[PDB]
Amino acid sequence: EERLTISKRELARLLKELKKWSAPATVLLSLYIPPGRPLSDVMTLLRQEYSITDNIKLKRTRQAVKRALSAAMDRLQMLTSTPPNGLVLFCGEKFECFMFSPPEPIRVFYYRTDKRFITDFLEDMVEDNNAIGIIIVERDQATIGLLKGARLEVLKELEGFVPYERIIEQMVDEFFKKVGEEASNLLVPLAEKGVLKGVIVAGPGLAKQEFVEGNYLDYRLKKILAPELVDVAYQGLQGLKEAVMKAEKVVEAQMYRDAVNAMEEFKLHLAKGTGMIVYGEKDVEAALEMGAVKTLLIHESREDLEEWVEKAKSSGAQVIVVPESLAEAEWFLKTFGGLAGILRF
Repeated sequence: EERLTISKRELARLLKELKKWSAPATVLLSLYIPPGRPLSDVMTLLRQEYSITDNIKLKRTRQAVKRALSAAMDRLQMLTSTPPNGLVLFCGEKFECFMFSPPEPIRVFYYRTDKRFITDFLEDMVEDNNAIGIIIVERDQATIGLLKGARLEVLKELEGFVPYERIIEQMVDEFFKKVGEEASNLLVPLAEKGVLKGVIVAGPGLAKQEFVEGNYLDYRLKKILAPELVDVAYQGLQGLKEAVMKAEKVVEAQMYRDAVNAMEEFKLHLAKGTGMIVYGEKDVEAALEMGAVKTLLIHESREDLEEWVEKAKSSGAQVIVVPESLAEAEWFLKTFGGLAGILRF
């Protein structure tokens, strides 16, 4: 029935709580059913899986799976045919059987028992297609990173040995192929899912130009290379940040630059005893009340996060959510309880 369908807005809410689920043994059921797939087929498959469970030497575990399997069968015998976007079920133990139709049509049947729910397919359509890949390249060292909204992370770091120029050239060549392969394995699936919109290549000196001109980078990634190479001095998280801040022509990076610029502006006011900031709940409240706040900075680990968002909607304040991964995030949370405002007066 079409009544089972939920939006991307509800899917994500649910996702935050599905992601919470865990178990010692592989006893949490995940089940995705495409529209093309008759429920009688699924029913036979679950029934087979049910007989197979006797193979589980281990009382509690064996029981656990049977119970979840039965719950899913119960659920399916409530329906006549799969909804138009398919069905997904998660069941297990505190026992529950989540069942719904996703905003997006699923196409690949999937069944699994694990120590957690498999949310894979669902996160991909709850997910803004706004990811940027970043490759920092040096002759003998590299960093591969990923930016989504304000979240920046290191995916992989690599090193090579590189002490006439012939042997050394060949050595650098080998390292660039390793970097190229590593980057491609990490980024190409993202690009294929449509999630990856671009790739920044950065680094000190000439190596990044050499890297880009050669065959190292898969053509799917080459296609969406940001036009301009970015000069950056460092590797690791630090170099990734620098490349993102300096890639001013990439639009998908603005949300991150906004968060960083806001944090720096906030700190500059602090450092210069300017009085152009507010902190402490009572103060932030009163500042908001008279429309005195231009930007509200809120650490994402605050439980009252959304309340301050509402309050900032009206009060006419821009909200910057500070991710836990932001460099100053922990300092911000420790010294200001993860709540502060920059004032317009």
